[PDB]
Amino acid sequence: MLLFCPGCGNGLIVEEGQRCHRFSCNTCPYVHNITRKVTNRKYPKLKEVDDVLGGAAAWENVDSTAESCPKCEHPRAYFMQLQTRSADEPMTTFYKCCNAQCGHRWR
Amino acid sequence: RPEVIQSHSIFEQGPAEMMKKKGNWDKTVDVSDMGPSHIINIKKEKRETDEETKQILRMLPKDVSVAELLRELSLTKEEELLFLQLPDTLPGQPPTQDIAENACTLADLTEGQVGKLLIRKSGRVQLLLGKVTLDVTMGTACSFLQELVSVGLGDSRTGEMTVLGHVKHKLVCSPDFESLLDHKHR
Amino acid sequence: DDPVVQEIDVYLAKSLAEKLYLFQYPVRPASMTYDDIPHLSAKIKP
Ligand SMILES: [Zn+2]
Ligand SMILES: [Zn+2]
Repeated sequence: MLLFCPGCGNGLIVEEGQRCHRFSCNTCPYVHNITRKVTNRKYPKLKEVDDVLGGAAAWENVDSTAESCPKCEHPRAYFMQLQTRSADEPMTTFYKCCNAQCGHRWR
Repeated sequence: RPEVIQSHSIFEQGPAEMMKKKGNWDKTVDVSDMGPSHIINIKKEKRETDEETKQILRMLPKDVSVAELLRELSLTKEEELLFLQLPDTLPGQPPTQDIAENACTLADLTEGQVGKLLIRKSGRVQLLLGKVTLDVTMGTACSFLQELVSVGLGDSRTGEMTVLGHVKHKLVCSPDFESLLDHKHR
Repeated sequence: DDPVVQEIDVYLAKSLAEKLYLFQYPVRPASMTYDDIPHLSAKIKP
């Protein structure tokens, strides 16, 4: 912890004297004998998370279900739509289909 | 250093850690009740927040002007030196000061009563300084040392310096622009 | 909101209008006053 000299207000340093450890100024004679226990606790942040993920419900909390893919036609699906390329005047979609765990991903 | 360190399933007792931690630093060499070893209680080192100076020991809300004047009047009879700021011009004419409509300050007025101070219901504090009432607000609260001194140059080369007391609080005065403007809107 | 308390009179004095200064110490807290330490020299340019 920062502690400052009552005289000149520079920063104190800890050093050792002939009877005690002392807080001492570097620029004036002031010293302060450590007579008793003095402490400073940091209390850092612990690693709070454990973070298991990738569950199927964490995958299918998106709108689409019971639609039709051009590959395997299954109802349990995971869709996506893009538009952010205006060279593509048509729309952009991508689909995931996992009822039979077939796993297609096409345009 | 042997790297293959071994570990066990047993659960650490809470007090066993508490008493080990206790025994690690509760030892004290304070037995030296001697001059050098002694320490001056009025010259402790300054912990940085000045309201919170005490790091070593023998063992906040923000007040307002109505609470400021109540504690100095009702709670205590003892007088207190304040430090109040004024607006840039006080609402007067410089009395035969050889002018231009320039600034009118306290250096141009005379001794005698200059006004009255009205503490209203619900914390409103005004300074009626003639026909206009100013507004009094607590300023930034200082927590360092301030001393009010009188420097008198009784002779060309020598004189007297005298400390009158410590100044704690700082007040701020400001014109009520809404009431000044609501007389004649523009 | 009538002025329920403390219609306090405000006066003005000029006898110390050109002698009064204000010394403030930016590095010294309000507890540790200089009331006890003896002083040796006080110098000023008016
Ligand atoms: Zn120092
Ligand atoms: Zn598919």
